[PDB]
Amino acid sequence: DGACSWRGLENHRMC
Amino acid sequence: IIGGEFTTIENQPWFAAIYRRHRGGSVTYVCGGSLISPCWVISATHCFIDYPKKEDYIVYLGRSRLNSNTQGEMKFEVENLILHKDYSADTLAHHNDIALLKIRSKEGRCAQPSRTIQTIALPSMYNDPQFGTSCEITGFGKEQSTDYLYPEQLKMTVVKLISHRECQQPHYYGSEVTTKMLCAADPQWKTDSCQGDSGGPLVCSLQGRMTLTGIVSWGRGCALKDKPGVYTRVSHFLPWIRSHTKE
Repeated sequence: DGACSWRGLENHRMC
Repeated sequence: IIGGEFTTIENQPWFAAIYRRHRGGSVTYVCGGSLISPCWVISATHCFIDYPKKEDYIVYLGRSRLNSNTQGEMKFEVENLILHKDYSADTLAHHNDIALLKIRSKEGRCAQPSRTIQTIALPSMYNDPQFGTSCEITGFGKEQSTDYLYPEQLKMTVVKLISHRECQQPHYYGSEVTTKMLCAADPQWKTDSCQGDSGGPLVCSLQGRMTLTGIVSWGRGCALKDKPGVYTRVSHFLPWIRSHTKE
C-alpha cells in the first residue's frame, strides 16, 4: 500500500 | 501478477510489452498492452498521462522475458500515442482508462503475425460474459504487493468477473466503479493483477472465441479481500476504438 504501489500509478511523476 | 503461474508469449501472443527510455538512456518497463490489429496496440491512458510524448516509448511483441530478448521478438517505435480525452484519475478510480499506440519499426513496418505474435479480437458492443465467468490476465507486474522487483518471466492467472451490483457495495468500491468498468477477482482473493500489469489483457472466452474483454486499470492494493481488480470495459469503447484506429 501507498498509492504509488497500485495499478493506476505506473509511470507517474509523483512516484 | 499475484499467484498464478509462469508462462511464455505463445500463450498470449497479442501481449505487448511497453517501455520508456529515460533522458540519460536508461529503459524501464511501463505497462502491458494488447495487439488488436497489425499496427495498433491497445493499453491504458494512466500508463502514459504523465509522459504523453510518443518518442519516449518502445513496444515489443513476442517477448516472454522482461530484461532479455526472446527469439522472434519485434521491437517498435510509437508512431502515435492516443490517450482518451475524457480520462480522469482524481479519486481512486481512473475513468476512460484506455489508450492506443500505433506501432512502427525502424524499417517502417507494423506487426508481422507469427507463432509468438498474433492479434486479439475485440468484443461486440455491450456484450460481456456473465458474472462468475473465469477470465485470464497476463503481465510482468509484481508477484507480491511488497516486491521491489518485477518478475523476469511473463505470468498469467485466472480471476472471476464480479457484477456491478457486488462491486458498487460500500465494503467493496462504492461509487468509484462505473458501468464502463469491470471488476474481477479470486473467490479467496489469493490471485490478482498488480502494479506493472496495468494496460494488459483481461481475456474471456465469449461464444467459443478469445476476446479482449478488459484492460487492467486500477485497484486498491493487490489480492486484498473485498478489493477486486478493476478493468476498462472494452465493449463500451468500440466507437472510440474504431475512429482512433484510422489515425
